Order: sequence, then C-alpha cells, then structure tokens
Amino acid sequence: PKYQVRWKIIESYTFIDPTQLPYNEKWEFPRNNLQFGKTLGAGAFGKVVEATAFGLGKEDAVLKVAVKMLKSTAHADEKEALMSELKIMSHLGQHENIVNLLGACTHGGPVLVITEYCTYGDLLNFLRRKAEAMLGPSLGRPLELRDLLHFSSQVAQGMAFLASKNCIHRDVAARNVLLTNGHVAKIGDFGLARDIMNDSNYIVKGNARLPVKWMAPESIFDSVYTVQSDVWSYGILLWEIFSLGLNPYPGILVNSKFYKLVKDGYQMAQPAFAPKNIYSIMQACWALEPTHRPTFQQITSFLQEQAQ
Ligand SMILES: FC(F)(F)c1ccc(CNc2ccc(Cc3c[nH]c4ncc(Cl)cc34)cn2)cn1
Repeated sequence: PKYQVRWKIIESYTFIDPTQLPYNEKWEFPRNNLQFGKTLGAGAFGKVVEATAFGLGKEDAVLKVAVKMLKSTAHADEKEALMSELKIMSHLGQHENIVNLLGACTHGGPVLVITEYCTYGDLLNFLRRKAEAMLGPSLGRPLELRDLLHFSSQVAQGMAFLASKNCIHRDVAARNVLLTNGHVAKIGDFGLARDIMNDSNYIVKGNARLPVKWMAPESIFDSVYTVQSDVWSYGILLWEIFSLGLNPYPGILVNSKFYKLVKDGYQMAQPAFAPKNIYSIMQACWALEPTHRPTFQQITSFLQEQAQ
C-alpha cells in the first residue's frame, strides 16, 4: 500500500536508510527560476513536467529540464519517497548513462526534483513509434542493428555504474530508459510519475503492483532484490529492445502456471532482431542461480565490442 523508493543502496543484506542520507544545500535552486511546460508523465500521486530553468548550474545555463513533483493527493510517505529519491541521486553522483540530478527545490514550497531532459522520451515508445515509421513506406533515419547494440550497451553501462555504487534499481525496463540528444540511452525511473494503477505491465501480487514479467524468480517468490536480480530484468529489457517493443511473454496471462514456468526455467524465444550472440546474453541473464548471471560490466564490455 505505502509507496517505497525503488532504488536501494546496500552497505553490508543491509540496506542504508535513504532518509539518513545528507541533503547538500548545493543542489538547492530557486523554484521561481522554473517555467513549467507540458507534463511528460503522471501517475496517481506524482508527475514529471518539462520546464525551463534560468541560471541552472555553474555556467548559469538557460535550458529545458524535467522536474519531478507530487500532487496534492500525496501523503507523508510520497513526500518522504521523493526526498529519499533526491538524497539517493545526490549520493550516487553523475554518469552519462543515467538520468542525472540537476538541482532541487526543498524550501518555500513542495519538493521539486530537477533532472535532465531527454528529448526523445522513454525507450519503449521510441522503439514502437520507430517500427511504425519504418513499416510506413510499405503501408527520421530508420534504425539499424548498430543502434540497438548501442542502446543496449549504453543502458548496461549505466547499470554498471549503479552496481559500482552498490545501488539496486528494482524496475529495470525499457519504459524506464530515456533517450537524450544524439540518441544516448539513460537509465532512470518514473516511479511516482508513472500510472502503475492502470498500467497492464504491473500486476497485482498480494498487496503490491509489481512488474512481474521483468522480475527474477528470487524476487517474485522470496522478495529478494540484488544487483543480480536487476541483471535478470536487464535480460528482459534486452528482449524488449531486440523485438522493437513487444510485451514480454506475449499473450501469456500472469497466474499460478506462469510463476511455475518461470521458476522451472521457462525462457522467452529469440526475438526477431536479436543476433544469436545477444540472445545468449539474454539466456545468461535468465540463469536461475543469481551468481551465475553476468555482471553489468561483463555485459557492457561484450556489447561495446559488438557495437564495433
Ligand atoms: F530514488 C529512486 F527512487 F530510487 C530514484 C533514483 C533516480 C531516479 C531517476 N530519476 C528520474 C526522474 C525523472 C524521470 C523522467 C524523465 C527525466 N527526464 C525526462 N525527459 C523526458 C521525459 Cl518524457 C521524461 C523524463 C526519470 N528518472 C529515479 N528514482
């Protein structure tokens, strides 16, 4: 019922309490120096809105940002989740292949979290509209196999960075990958700003809405989340990419049988656009034994090599 932050930092499994993380007032930014535009994504209690920031950063830039905020329908545990998210992003630091923190507004009003604007939006929709744009002439530059490999390595690169900081995403999916200028992939998370209550990709499992089709077995059955369980989810993401945005396990209802099959080593078939090389990587990510899955660094070095 109560919303909890998605990413987790391990210290020992012992997770650190994000509410205990410091908030540097250096990230502080005047809310008046923001001019909001259209909403980029909205959930039940939160949303992400595009905006122009004036004098943001060291070079006093005037650029377009994405700003995350809560609605009025938010309780004390959304308010805390947003603050924990902010503290986590600060702690992690910056990387080219994640959605970076640009600033925050914590004084004189609701908490606003300012992040990078990614002009092409989420990866899943990009791939879907892209496939449609290519089938068009039969019925923007088209995609090539190299683009898929680049997207994949870029996300794995961002996930490699997170793991190096002992950070666990817990919702790795194409819907949570953003595409910025030059079509560079960045791993983020809409979280509060996603309509999970009406998203068919999120299944009711007891008292939660979970992205079951992206989840490792140990997460589904034991509620265990590791870097390795993210790797499983990455394998599903890899399948999303090389199928140009198909739903995982197409047509299959999530039920007792589905959980049974997953547990018993059932794996999706090779996607239409995946080289044998890449399907093997998927299969490795779907090892039932977590410590037998590849590390994000192994995946990154392999995919970078594949992108030539
Ligand atoms: F703390 C945690 F909750 F775990 C956590 C840490 C980091 C993050 C990453 N933060 C964010 C924030 C907003 C977004 C959505 C978003 C951005 N830039 C965009 N540009 C365009 C569009 Cl169309 C959507 C976006 C994605 N990730 C999320 N949650």
